[PDB]
Amino acid sequence: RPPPAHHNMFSVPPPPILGRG
Amino acid sequence: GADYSAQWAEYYRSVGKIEEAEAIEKTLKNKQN
Repeated sequence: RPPPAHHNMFSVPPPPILGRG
Repeated sequence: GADYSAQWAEYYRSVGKIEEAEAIEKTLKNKQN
């Protein structure tokens, strides 16, 4: 029921981290 | 078909949007081929 409301921004941006062990 | 929200959420879970990272996990459900 709750009608969403926001912009779009989530395709495939380059990754920030990469763990470590 | 795109189960990346896991490793993708791991980012938002420590890149500045954990709460939003929980939203990514929702993409994991993506099982519509």
